[PDB]
Amino acid sequence: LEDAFPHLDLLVLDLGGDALWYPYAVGEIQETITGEFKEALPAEPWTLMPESDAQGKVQAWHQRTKTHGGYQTQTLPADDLWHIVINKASARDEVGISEVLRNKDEIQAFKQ
Amino acid sequence: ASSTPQTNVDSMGGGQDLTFEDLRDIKDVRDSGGQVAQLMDYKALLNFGEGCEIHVEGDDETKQLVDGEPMTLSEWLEDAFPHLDLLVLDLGGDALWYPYAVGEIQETITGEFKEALPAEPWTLMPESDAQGKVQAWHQRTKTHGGYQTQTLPADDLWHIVINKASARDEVGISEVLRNKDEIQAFKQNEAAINQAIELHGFPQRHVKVGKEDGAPVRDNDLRRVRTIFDPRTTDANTAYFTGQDVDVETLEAHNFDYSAIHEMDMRNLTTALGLPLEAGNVGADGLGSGKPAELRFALLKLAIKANQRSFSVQFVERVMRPVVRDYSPFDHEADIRLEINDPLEDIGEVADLIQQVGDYMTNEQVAEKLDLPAPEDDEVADSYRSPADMEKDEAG
Amino acid sequence: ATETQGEHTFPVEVLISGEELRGYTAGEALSAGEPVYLSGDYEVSASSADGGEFLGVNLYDVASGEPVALAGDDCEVRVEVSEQVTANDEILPDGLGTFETVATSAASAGVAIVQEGAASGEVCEAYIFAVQGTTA
Amino acid sequence: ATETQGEHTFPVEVLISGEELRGYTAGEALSAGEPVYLSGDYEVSASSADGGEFLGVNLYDVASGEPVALAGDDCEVRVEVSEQVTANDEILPDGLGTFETVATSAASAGVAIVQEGAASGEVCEAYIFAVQGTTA
Amino acid sequence: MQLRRSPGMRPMDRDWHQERARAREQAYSSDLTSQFSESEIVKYELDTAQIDGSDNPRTYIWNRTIDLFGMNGTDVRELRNR
Amino acid sequence: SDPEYVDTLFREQLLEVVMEGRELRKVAREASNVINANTRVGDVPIASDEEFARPTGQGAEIRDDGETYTTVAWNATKLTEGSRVTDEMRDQAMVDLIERNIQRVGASLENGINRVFLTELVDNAQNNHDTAGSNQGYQALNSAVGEVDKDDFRPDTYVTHPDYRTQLFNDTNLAYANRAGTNEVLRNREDAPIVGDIAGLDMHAAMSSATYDDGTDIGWSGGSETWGFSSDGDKGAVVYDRDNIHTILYAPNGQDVEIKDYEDPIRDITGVNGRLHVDCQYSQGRSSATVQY
Amino acid sequence: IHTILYAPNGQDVEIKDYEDPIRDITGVNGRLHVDCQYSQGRSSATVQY
Ligand SMILES: [K+]
Ligand SMILES: [K+]
Ligand SMILES: [Mg+2]
Ligand SMILES: [Mg+2]
Ligand SMILES: [Mg+2]
Ligand SMILES: [Mg+2]
Ligand SMILES: [Mg+2]
Ligand SMILES: [Mg+2]
Ligand SMILES: [Mg+2]
Ligand SMILES: [Mg+2]
Repeated sequence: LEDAFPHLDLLVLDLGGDALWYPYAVGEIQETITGEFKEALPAEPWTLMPESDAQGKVQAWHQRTKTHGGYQTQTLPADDLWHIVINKASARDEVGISEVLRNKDEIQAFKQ
Repeated sequence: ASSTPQTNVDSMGGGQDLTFEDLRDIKDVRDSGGQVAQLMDYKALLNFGEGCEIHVEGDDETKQLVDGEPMTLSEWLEDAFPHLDLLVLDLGGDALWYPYAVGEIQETITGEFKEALPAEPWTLMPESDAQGKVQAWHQRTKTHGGYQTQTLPADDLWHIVINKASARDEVGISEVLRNKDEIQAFKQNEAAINQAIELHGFPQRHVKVGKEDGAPVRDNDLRRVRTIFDPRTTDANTAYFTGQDVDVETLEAHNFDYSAIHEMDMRNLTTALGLPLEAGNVGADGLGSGKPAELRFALLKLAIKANQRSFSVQFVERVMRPVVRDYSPFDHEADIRLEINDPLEDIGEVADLIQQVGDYMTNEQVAEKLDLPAPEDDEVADSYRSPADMEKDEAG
Repeated sequence: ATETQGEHTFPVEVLISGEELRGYTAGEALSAGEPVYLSGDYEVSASSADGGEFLGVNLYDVASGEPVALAGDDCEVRVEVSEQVTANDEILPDGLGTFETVATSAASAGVAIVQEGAASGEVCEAYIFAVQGTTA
Repeated sequence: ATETQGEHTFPVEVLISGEELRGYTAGEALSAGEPVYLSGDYEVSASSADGGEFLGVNLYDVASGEPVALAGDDCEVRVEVSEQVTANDEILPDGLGTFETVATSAASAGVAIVQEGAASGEVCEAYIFAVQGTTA
Repeated sequence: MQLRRSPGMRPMDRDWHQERARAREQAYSSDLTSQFSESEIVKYELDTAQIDGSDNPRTYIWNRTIDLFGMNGTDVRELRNR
Repeated sequence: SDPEYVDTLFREQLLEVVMEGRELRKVAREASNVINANTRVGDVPIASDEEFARPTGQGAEIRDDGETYTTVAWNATKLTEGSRVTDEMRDQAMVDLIERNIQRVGASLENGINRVFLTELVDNAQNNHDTAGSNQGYQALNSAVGEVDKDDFRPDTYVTHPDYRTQLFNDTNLAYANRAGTNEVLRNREDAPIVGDIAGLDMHAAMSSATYDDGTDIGWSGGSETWGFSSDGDKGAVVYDRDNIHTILYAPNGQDVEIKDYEDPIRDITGVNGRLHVDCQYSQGRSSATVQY
Repeated sequence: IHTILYAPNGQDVEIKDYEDPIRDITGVNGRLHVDCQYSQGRSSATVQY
């Protein structure tokens, strides 16, 4: 595991930081060309949102991103992405809460 | 699972993005000096000014004849980068000021490795592919008052990003541009205080001439009165004799708390740049001691660790490994690590620790903590009783 | 003075070249590109129809009593003419906020010279070379 | 126009002072120091005699259809005169590439004031103060 | 040359946007002459702002003389059926 | 700087964008041989045409008919575009005015190069194919190649008007996958690889309508032709040898367009100016044919 | 005999090279303020033909 995740101190700070800002941290698993493990690759969390079923679990991810030709949009299965939620609404919540959106009024009052 | 990113990223500038004009704004903030430049200079010195150390795990196992002489990979790297402390400070400073540090690998005429040579980061900006990896570098430079311009492939440049927007971001963020408004607000209030001190910080003489409702006095009359009360030819103990219809009034110095405005400005700027208030030569009562102190120095040390690791990983992965691969007889897949030293470690606190719990540390661990060469004899290095104790025991 | 590009109307940039610009007070409401003249101490008003009333052109729209930026002589300007004009024609304030030729006016000396001809009601390019006041 | 030093002939610098240098297309071949006027839209040609045709002096030799730099008002210039001139003479285009005095011409107003006198065929030093166009 | 007041530059001035936003928020009618200075009407091109009192919140806030029921200060465009 | 209005978070801020104007097609650097000149004026030497060896008696003196030479002169003209704004505008703008004026000045110089190139290319082509209505598509391109081939040069490039492109992509040769051998023109129109690989030509350079010098633009005196493909006698394409038309670029500093931002030393004006010098010259005008409507 | 040199800034000849970006011209200008005065004109003699 220490050889599989050599720079885990950086990854933990990036994902953990993202999961405090946004409702979730989210990312892929990737393989070398030969098909051995390469890395867990974080994705840009502001570009991604989950689609969930009636039981509350995530089934797909919807993504949109800036390109030279304006916005590009796509949908990915929950199979090969993974995600982490620090700020749950309830123990069964798998979408989470942004502490920033939650405190929008307090932040705007400070700025004003 | 996939072998390429299936998630997209924000890419290729389809306003509200980086330009060479913003790069020259950063250059202007850096070279215009004063307090803002000195704070960001202190930020560079904290992160990178304490110097570096190169480690390789299993370094002994690397030991090889390089050029008719034996070296380990650590010994070779320390010869490949003799003055690495200065390079780390320069690149680390640049990667805090600008979105990135950037540079070239270079070779001697014989083709042996010369140095890693940085390039002036305000002159260069990257072009990525859609997946957000840098494919080319666009460079413009002033010569003879105009922007002489070229483009380079990303093949043989290297670059380092401390402040990423996301873990995938190869373009990075300037902390100057991030806080552009706070910097401008600081410089605005500083100019305001300086001007207010000149106008209002000193008393000024107001000679009023003539009787109220009396005969009017004209400019050519006031000229002669001006020569009498002229501050430029007055001296400390000059005395005046007048009729009743000359009043020597004073515009007082008009009190305002410029010290409090300076303290407030410095608090805003230091907190925005992530420095403690104390770096700005300003103190605060409830913050100088106890848990209030311990917290802010913990926060500063954590910020330094995050920057140091972010730099170390990229410098090893994107400068050192390519150099080992292309100019060295060693295996570039070796476990190289670049340590950057702690700027605020108290050796006397470390000495207290060693005196308390040295009985649980190998002599090599003690030498590492105490910043010394490890002992020469492997058994004394590996052992837990002190080498002065082993020497007296062996003599006994 | 305006230019059409598809749906859009764009105002023309009045001042082509020059550094001879100065601040006055508006004696009345004025529109960008109008010729103006002195009507009180540092106060400018719209020029009347013949000679003796020109200091420069007003660079932006103003209400009465506002500060006015004015382009004087030594400036090249984009200005609307009320009649057809050609290169080398001397032109003069028209009294209507436009210019017209010296040839058409009752006067005999212009204030600007046309560098680029235009039809009636259309933007020419001209160089302002002179000013005119009360000679009697 | 030419200056002599020993055996050598040197071209004279046409411009002595001023920043009022402007660009036109040449309507014909022109020579440095020739007076010119607007022959077309941003196009200039050599001035004829007796006024109404002067925008400035050509600063360097050009062929027909080439872009040309021209010194206008507010410039001090070195220019060739076809008759004797003295300080305070007003001068204007002669119709021959030279200038002549207002006094000699049929015109009543000049375009440049002579600052240093010169003989017929010599280079005087003069200050340009007015353009002249078509007034009818 | 262009100045901040010059007619082709007005759309780039932050202040031209912000003051047109103010003018829409403070008006009660399209009758500009009553409500604004000649200077404001010219400087901010208020003839071309869609000023009509429809964006002023006081068009919709209740302000009755006697307030037994706490009805004053309620805004009709914040109700359930709006 | 001192902004009169602050920006609040969560994008509750003012709408802070500018919509672009029309952008003209830029191709001259790719569609011609570019010379980066050392001098603003200069010469390209041209050798005389091939001849036939002379039939001669046995033991007779061989006559001279040695190679002879001329030049085509370049005489590059300074294209310039500039802008000046007061410092109050720079401080109070919705977006960076210096960035926008730099981009505008750069674009205005590129459009300038393309006008000089297209006007030379259209006016000084020595051959012409007059379609007279009728077969204006692939057959006109083939015929125009025939006109250049009949002067013993081989063209490799064509430059095209929007009206000509429209006619060409309606041609049954290109619109039907059966006849084209690909559906790329039906799908991707001008971006189809066959459009840059037709009638032996290996490059297509698509022009704008406004590029050719009508002489209606200020400071420009027009070319001899009408650029278009709408009406009787318009010239709407040029088929030519890319190596025989030279765009000569000269700049006193560096190789290319020079943009200078500056502040006025007296008056609180900032400006940006652009310079480049360009000329365009056929080495061999016989290597080129226009297509006429 | 005293050659008195004056410069409002610096100490000697001011030589300014500047470029005007509006006209694409480098200007080279220079100035100095100079006077010359004897302190004692009796300390010199001309030789006259
Ligand atoms: K009339
Ligand atoms: K005569
Ligand atoms: Mg009295
Ligand atoms: Mg000028
Ligand atoms: Mg002067
Ligand atoms: Mg030649
Ligand atoms: Mg013989
Ligand atoms: Mg022959
Ligand atoms: Mg032929
Ligand atoms: Mg397609």
